[PDB]
Amino acid sequence: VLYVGSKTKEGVVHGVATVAEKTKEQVTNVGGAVVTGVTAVAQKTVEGAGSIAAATGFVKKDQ
Amino acid sequence: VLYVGSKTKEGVVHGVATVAEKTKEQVTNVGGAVVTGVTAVAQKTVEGAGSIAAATGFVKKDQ
Amino acid sequence: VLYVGSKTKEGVVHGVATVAEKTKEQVTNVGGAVVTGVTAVAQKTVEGAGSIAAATGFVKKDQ
Amino acid sequence: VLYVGSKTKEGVVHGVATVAEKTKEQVTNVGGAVVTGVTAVAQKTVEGAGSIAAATGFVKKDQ
Amino acid sequence: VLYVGSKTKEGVVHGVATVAEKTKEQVTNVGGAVVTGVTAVAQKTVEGAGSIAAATGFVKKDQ
Amino acid sequence: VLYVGSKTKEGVVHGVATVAEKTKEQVTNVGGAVVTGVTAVAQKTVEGAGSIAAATGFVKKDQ
Repeated sequence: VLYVGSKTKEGVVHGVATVAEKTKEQVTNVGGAVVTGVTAVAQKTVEGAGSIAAATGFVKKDQ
Repeated sequence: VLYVGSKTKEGVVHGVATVAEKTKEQVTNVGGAVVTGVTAVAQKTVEGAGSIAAATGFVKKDQ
Repeated sequence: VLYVGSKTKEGVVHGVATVAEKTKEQVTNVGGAVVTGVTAVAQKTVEGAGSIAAATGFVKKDQ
Repeated sequence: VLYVGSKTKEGVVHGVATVAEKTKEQVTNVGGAVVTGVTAVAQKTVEGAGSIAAATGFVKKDQ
Repeated sequence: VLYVGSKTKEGVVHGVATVAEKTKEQVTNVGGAVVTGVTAVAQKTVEGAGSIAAATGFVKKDQ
Repeated sequence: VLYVGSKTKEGVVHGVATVAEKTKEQVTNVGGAVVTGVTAVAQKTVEGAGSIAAATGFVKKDQ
């Protein structure tokens, strides 16, 4: 039994329980961004930019 | 039993339980972006940009 | 039983329980960004910028 | 809209979510009783004895 | 809108979320009773004895 | 809008979240009773004896 580098975990989610009782729920958007209700999300990025719940109003790049 | 680098987990989700009782639910959008209700999502990117729940109003790139 | 560098955990979430009873819930957005309700999120980035719940009104880059 | 006695609920179960990851599971019985794993069970009894998960080793009634 | 006695709830379960990760699980019984793992159970009894998870070694009634 | 006696709740359970990570779990019984792991249980009894998780070694009634 030797185990060279192993049994690793990167960007891992487990054993999650969730209840969400909500009577009324409204989202009103006029331009821009809305992100609501992200749960149990796992991600691994290599040589790149990672974003899970990112909201931006607007990205202007003129010249 | 030797186990060179193995038994790895990257971007993994397991064992998730979820209840969502909601009476009324509205989403109103006039331009822009809305992202609601992302659950149990796993992703692995190599040499690229990762995004799970990303919202942007608008991307303008003039010249 | 030797265990060279192993049994590691990076960006890991487990054993989470959550209840959210909410009668009324409103989100009103006029430009900009709103991020509400991120739970049980794990991420690992290599050679890149990480962001979990990032909100920006607007990104202007002129020239 | 009058609603004489109505909209009642008696012995009711709803909105249940469950995960059960189990590698090995053994049950060994030599006489007696074993009850394992009762979930999401509803019952209504009138003029009688109710029992959901009842175990008895043995019922002797001599004379 | 009058609502004589109504909208009642008796013996009710709702909005339940549950995770159970278990590697090994053994139950050994030699006479008697074992009850393991009762979840989300609702019952209503009228004019009778109610029991949800009842275990008895043995019931002897001589004469 | 009058609401004679209504909107009642008797023996009610809701909005429950639960995680149970357990590696090894043993139960050994030699006569008697064992009750393990009762969760989210609701009951209403009328004109009778109520018991949720009751364990008795043995009930002898001689004469």
